[PDB]
Amino acid sequence: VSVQPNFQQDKFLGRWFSAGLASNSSWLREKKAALSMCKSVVAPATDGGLNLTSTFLRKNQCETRTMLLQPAGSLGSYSYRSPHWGSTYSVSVVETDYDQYALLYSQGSKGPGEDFRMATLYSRTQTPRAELKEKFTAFCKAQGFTEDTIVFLPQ
Ligand SMILES: CCCCC[C@H](O)/C=C/[C@H]1[C@H]2CO[C@H](C2)[C@@H]1C/C=C/CCCC(=O)O
Ligand SMILES: CCCCC[C@H](O)/C=C/[C@H]1[C@H]2CO[C@H](C2)[C@@H]1C/C=C\CCCC(=O)O
Repeated sequence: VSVQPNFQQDKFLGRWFSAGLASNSSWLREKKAALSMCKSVVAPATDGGLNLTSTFLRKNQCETRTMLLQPAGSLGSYSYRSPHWGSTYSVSVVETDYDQYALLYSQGSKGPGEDFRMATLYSRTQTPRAELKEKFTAFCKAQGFTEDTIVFLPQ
């Protein structure tokens, strides 16, 4: 449940790349071969939290999705409501140096997705260095993910 100490939301803004993940979703343990690195743009929201705008390629086009991360009452901690999945999730920035990487941890808080748990690696570049990949693997292990649940996302 750790949140980056002295979190500076303004320094967390801008362009990130979703470079790895690990989850307890059976769906991932199966459908990981199909997942690709996505760009995610982080900007402040009207409520003092964050809008996360992610893009991915389908056929000839780059689709855009936005997720509102509402502040959850300590800096670096957020909540996300998924109407499609009838669930709310806690999202925490556990660790970040702002300029190279962030380690995020998301967990179900309300609704049928309550059980859900996911670690995410954000990278400022599309090529995370080996030391960062090692950091993420170690982070995921600390969170209870086995090796075959950890996925590094190809560019
Ligand atoms: C960086 C973390 C955010 C990534 C989310 C990303 O924008 C969406 C990825 C989609 C497409 C690529 O793999 C599949 C298709 C994935 C399906 C995700 C659907 C989310 C629906 C629930 C919701 O988020 O409210
Ligand atoms: C067999 C039905 C479950 C589908 C499996 C699916 O890949 C899992 C999706 C998870 C993750 C994405 O949004 C959350 C986290 C979802 C929660 C899991 C099941 C939702 C069940 C919906 C319901 O029962 O009302």
